[PDB]
Amino acid sequence: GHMASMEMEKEFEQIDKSGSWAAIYQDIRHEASDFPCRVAKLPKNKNRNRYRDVSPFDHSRIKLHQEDNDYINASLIKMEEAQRSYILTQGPLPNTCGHFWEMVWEQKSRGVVMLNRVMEKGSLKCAQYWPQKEEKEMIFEDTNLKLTLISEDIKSYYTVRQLELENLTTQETREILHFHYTTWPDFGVPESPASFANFLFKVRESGSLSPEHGPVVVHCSAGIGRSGTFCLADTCLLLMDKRKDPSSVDIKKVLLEMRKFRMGLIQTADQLRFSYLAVIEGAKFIMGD
Ligand SMILES: [Cl-]
Ligand SMILES: [Cl-]
Ligand SMILES: [Cl-]
Ligand SMILES: [Cl-]
Ligand SMILES: [Cl-]
Ligand SMILES: [Cl-]
Ligand SMILES: [Cl-]
Repeated sequence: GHMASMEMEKEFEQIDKSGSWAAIYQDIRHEASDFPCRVAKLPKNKNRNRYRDVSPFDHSRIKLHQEDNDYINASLIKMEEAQRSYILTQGPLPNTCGHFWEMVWEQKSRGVVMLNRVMEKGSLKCAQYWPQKEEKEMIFEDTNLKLTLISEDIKSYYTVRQLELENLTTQETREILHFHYTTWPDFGVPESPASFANFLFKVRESGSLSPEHGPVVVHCSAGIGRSGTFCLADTCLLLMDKRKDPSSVDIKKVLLEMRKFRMGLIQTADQLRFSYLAVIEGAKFIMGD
């Protein structure tokens, strides 16, 4: 509400004017939790990790319902006070797309949030894990899942797709919404915080963040930088509406809470700054400003 917005904008101005983003961001890095990632580092899981230096903590990792190997590079971020949960995961690999959709099915997720393009900077950031044409569905034979593109709505800053995910073992089918933010720049942060806040509102409006469903699945390439920005802004905005007096929300403390559940969330000072901007813009929109 009004008081939380005022204090947020105030704290932003003070950091910005004093050139403090890099120092604040270094502090967060220094203070952040360290927990073991023993399962991620097992030799049999080397081909399930996109990056050697980005791993889920054992305590918060998502387990596939698999006797063979339950490992996927994905973490449950559980925000107690805000009453929101998110699964943050790396962009699927060629050999982990079946695992990805198994996780979506097992966790009962309604939405998938993608914040990168399959190719960026001339390199593959993520496998093509969803079908691009209605008439060419995908079958994941290892996990017995079928995935059909039903429709897509292409907007200037993002695309929304309706997907149909079918468990071939049981023939149950589910509608999954794919919220694809397609315009994050190859370097730096988006020029429009408002486009990103608007994107977050479209995800919220679909019910994908709601407790009736399993946690939304959020990914970029490593699942920590852009993905961290998305969930940090969402949680901060919720808290700004939930809290009484003082109504103020401390973004650094919220980010440190989130980093208890996955390492490295928010990978640059510029992403920290962008996070504040998206929250500020989002709150103005909510208040009808
Ligand atoms: Cl092993
Ligand atoms: Cl919280
Ligand atoms: Cl893409
Ligand atoms: Cl950046
Ligand atoms: Cl990325
Ligand atoms: Cl706080
Ligand atoms: Cl870091």
